[PDB]
Amino acid sequence: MDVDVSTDGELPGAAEYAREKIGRLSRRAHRPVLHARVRLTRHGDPAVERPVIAQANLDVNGRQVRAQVEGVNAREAVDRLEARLRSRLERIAEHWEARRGGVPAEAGREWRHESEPARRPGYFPRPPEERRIIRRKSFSMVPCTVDEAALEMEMLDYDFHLFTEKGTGFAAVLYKGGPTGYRLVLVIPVPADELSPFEKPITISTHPAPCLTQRDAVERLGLLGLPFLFYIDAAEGRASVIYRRYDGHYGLITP
RNA sequence: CGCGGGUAAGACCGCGUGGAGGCCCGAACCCACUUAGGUUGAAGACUGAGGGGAUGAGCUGUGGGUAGGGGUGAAAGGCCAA
RNA sequence: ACAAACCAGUGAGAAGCGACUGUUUACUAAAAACACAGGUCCGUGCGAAGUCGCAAGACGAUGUAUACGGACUGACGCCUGC
RNA sequence: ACUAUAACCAUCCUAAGGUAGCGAAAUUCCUUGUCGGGUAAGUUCCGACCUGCACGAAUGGCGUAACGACUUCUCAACUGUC
RNA sequence: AUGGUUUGGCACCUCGAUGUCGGCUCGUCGCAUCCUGGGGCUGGAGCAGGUCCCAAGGGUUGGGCUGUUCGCCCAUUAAAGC
RNA sequence: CGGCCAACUACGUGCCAGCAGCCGCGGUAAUACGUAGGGUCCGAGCGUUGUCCGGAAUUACUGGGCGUAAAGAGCUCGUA
RNA sequence: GGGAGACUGGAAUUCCUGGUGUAGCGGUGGAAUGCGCAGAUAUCAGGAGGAACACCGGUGGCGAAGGCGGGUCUCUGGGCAGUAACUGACGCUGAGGAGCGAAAGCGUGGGGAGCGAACAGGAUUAGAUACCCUGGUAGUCCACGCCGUAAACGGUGGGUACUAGGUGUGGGUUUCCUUCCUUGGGAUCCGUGCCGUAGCUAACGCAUUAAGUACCCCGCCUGGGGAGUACGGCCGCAAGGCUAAAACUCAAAGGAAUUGACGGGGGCCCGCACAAGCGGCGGAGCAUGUGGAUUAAUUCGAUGCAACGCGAAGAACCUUACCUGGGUUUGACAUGCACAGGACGCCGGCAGAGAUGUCGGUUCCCUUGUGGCCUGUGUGCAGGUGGUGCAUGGCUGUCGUCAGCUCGUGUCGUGAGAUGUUGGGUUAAGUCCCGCAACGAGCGCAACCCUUGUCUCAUGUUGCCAGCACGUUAUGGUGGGGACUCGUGAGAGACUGCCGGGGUCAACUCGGAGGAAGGUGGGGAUGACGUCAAGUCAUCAUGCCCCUUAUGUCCAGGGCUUCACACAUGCUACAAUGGCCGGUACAAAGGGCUGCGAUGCCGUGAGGUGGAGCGAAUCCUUUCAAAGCCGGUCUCAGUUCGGAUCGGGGUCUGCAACUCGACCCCGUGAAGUCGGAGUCGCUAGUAAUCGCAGAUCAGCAACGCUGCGGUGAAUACGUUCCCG
RNA sequence: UCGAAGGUGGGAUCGGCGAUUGGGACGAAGUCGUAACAAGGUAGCCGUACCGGAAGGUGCGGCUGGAUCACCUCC
Repeated sequence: MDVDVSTDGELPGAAEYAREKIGRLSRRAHRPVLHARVRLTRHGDPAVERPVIAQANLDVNGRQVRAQVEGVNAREAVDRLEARLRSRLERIAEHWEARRGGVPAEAGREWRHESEPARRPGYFPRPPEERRIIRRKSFSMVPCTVDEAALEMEMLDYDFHLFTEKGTGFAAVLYKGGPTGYRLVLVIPVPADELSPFEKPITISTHPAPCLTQRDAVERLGLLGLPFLFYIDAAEGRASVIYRRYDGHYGLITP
């Protein structure tokens, strides 16, 4: 490390002492230092109790660390400047050991500015305690085609819709298939040829709607995280679509 | 163990009965620490003064067992007929 | 001169070693050496492990892991690091 | 920040580099180490320093009441040891 | 240049045996003299020394520490000889 | 003779010499240092030191307190 | 869930055994030690063992306190309510004393799944005896005993009586709604919380569960350290516990609350702050400034933003304040008190580097009292870029053109202080609206000013020329003309003015029409209270101190330009989006009298001669430019790039270009191949790039500064990170 | 007989010195670190135990005299 000292007036021996005292702080800086300068001045007025003024500037990897002290002589000023610079460099570290106690920790305990925001679902929580099923629509079970079902979707502003298919005579549910288009799920999977003709670009889910109970359906919805579950009820034997409502209850659509 | 004091009861504290201990002093008995004598000796390991243990891991009597590259050894290369 | 003869503890302070009573080179060494009560580790599930025996057989033990054998250390106190 | 040492740092090597405790000691050659006590005079003794040639934790480390025909130093009495 | 009083060198001397240091007791000899005795010069004023010649008749202490010889110390003494 | 605490200016000096009961004054322009004027309090006296009481309700009987300033025993039973 | 004892239940962790089964598992902010490939992790079945008891489960219950919940049984303590049968003050407190007393720790004997001091490695770090990771001994567990400490806290000793209430919740008795289901409600006793009177307190706060009003008893305190320490004593196996000083030292240590400041606290916002981009710096040569070194001197000031092409808008001499040397002293220059005068003053010669000295010619007008000049003699005095910007004024920077900073009266608090200035919304804004113990006001914001973008009226010279004539190439050049520009006077025009929609029908906001311009149109001038003892005693002034035969003053020469290095700001480049040559088209602004200076002529070219015309809308700076466009050539090379350095020859200014000017000509032809860590500027006529002009100026170090125009981009998803 | 003084002996108690050695107070500027105060960058403190050049670290139990928890849609 190389230091330049720009003294002023009569300060014999201050330059060497300041150089050798400040150059020892290179190991303290955790990043390479560049062009570290020091300046010594003396107050002309004898009325000042601490006439000597010392200033130091270091460029630690682009970060400017500067300090300034007053003293009665060159030696005291240089020593105080060294202590001040050491404290500043300690507060500057920014390496992991010095930035590990401020990084957000745990999952829910403690909150910080950069702590990860809580993931909130669209629905009101309404935990399993008194969740209940307080919405049961049975809008339409008149047979429809894919295009007619899509239009019945669109003006209802509902992502999924349960109807009964024209060609099959079976219950089916359409939903937005994402970027792939739309997706159709039937109680028993059938190919497109048996399905009534359509013009919208859709795809058919190959899996069949399984048979399961109400509590099992709620458990599957909870452990599978889908926006809804389409299934054949075990007791009823017919189609059913459960979705988490906008109040936290489950919306069971039945024929 | 008993009596008394003490306490709610004790703990505990005094006074007695008791006779424990590889306990103390010290004869027989068993050892052998010091010194002097002896050193062609009274004696092929003793004597005179002192000395240690002396109810025990004690001493001793009679009978018996372990045998040589083996015995036995509170361990010294000790003893196993000077 | 009155424990008149014989008989019959010298005492105190400190340090080292070994806790202590004991044992040891019969015949130049009795000690700080051996042993000891206590501690730890290892082996042994039962004619055990170990030992004496070519084998039978025997001790271990007429015992059974709170028992037996081997090794080191040596009361007791504070400990026993890598 | 006088001088001194070095709380501290760097480096090589190892499996690890001796912690507690003690130290001119039954270990220390230099050595009759240096200081204090004891004596008129103390190479022995006691207390301390640590520079441990070459202490050190069950080949145990440091202490310890009681005990010792063990070793060393001092005192009082006592005496033909003188 | 002397000496064989110091450590040495050789190994002629003894392994069918010549005690190895100090201390005690008892000596004898040399002088390269510590005191006493006789002188010289003094950088000897006297005192007292310094130093050097002659001189071996006599004398040349008791203790502390250490096994000590050696050595240091304590009191003396005419001196505390080699 | 800065404020407590009556009584201010000039010169000399400059973190020195020094002052001081406390707070605190000496850093070329000090009403706090030294000297001069001026002033004030006392006056055959004036100040300093030493000791006791008061102010000190600062051992609180008159006349104090204990949540956070010092202060409720860790909690009960019970002898005088 | 008060305590003790005994028996016993399930989930889960660990380990073992046996199947299926592969190549990873585990761990972190990221990894590595570690485990596994000899079969791990995962999954199933079985077995062994230890500890703790999910849900119930809470500011809910019990207990004197510590503390106490898997289930069942046995033994046992306390409390509450009602009846009031019973005894009849037997009550309260309690020095010492005894007992209980979390966790950790100690002793003996067991047990040991998980966790885990100590201890190992792994990781982070400049260093990690730590935080994080992999293992892991005591211990945590049981039995019998020790110790006797805790933030053992409600930091609040025990008993009693009284002093507004409101509302949760636990337990028990009873009256009335009455279904009598129902926290129905009421009354009452005993607990346990929250809010709030009076009252108390320094305040925070307590407030029927007192920290209120009083009575009885006990414990404890007398400033902070030294110190709950030493000595002595008691207890303890030990760790240690209890009782418990002094010397010395400090002038404070403390409790509550207020205003700031700060935070690796939170929330809401801004800014080329970041993000997306474009061009750079840091690498090379040169110009400039600074540090350091050097020197006789390298004059002085300026040290992050906010010093470092700054004071310096012009250092050869002068400047100049520094050095060497030479002179000078009422002085280089002012003004007053005096004595003598007619000269001061000039002009030539000589000596000197010059200052200066000397020589030669010239000599006052008033008016009699003297005045103007200087001489010397003097005497007051001048003169200091000598010190102190921590004594100052004035001037300036900066936070920051950010939106904030205060005051009057009122109100609250003992007081510092608080409200207003906070809250919701909105804005570029403390801008505004709605609320509000506040009502108003001031400096700040905005507006009023300049420029710029459109139009109207006025306006024609030196400015335009559209329609008419003359023109000679040479063109508004010339007569003429207001028509279009332009020049400069007045005015209009943007005001959410209008419409539609959000909006508390409020501020304000989104879109649309119109217009040249739409929402402070674009850019300026303007910088609140103050901060940083910021800068300036060197623009100037100035209190105090200092020099005064000198730190004043005159002159010559030199220095400020020195250079083994370091930092900063810029310029030129490293080339083909280019170099060179030829042709050719478009600006704005500004300057000019002892200055701009043309035509012509002479030089290759700086330049020389010469002087037309101009105090300038006229003449000159050329009619003005360069990038640009067209044509030719070069062909990816240290080159036809780059220009440094050096040799020679000249011009101009200046008394004088050696130290130390610029430019011109010939030759010479270095580094340099797009530049590490890091870092800067910029949101549109902007960055980038090209040229022109001005100040200072005899000449220039100008590549610097201040302006003018030419050509003219990319990107902005959005505030997580950096700075303010 | 009692009896002052004196002699002998073992203890008590109060002080002084003491080689070496422990801690305390203060000292602008020395060396090594960042422990605490803003969540002080690992919340702090109390009792206890172990470890470490040093502040300190960790284990068990306890206390708040510890900071923050945006947004939060149903109603």
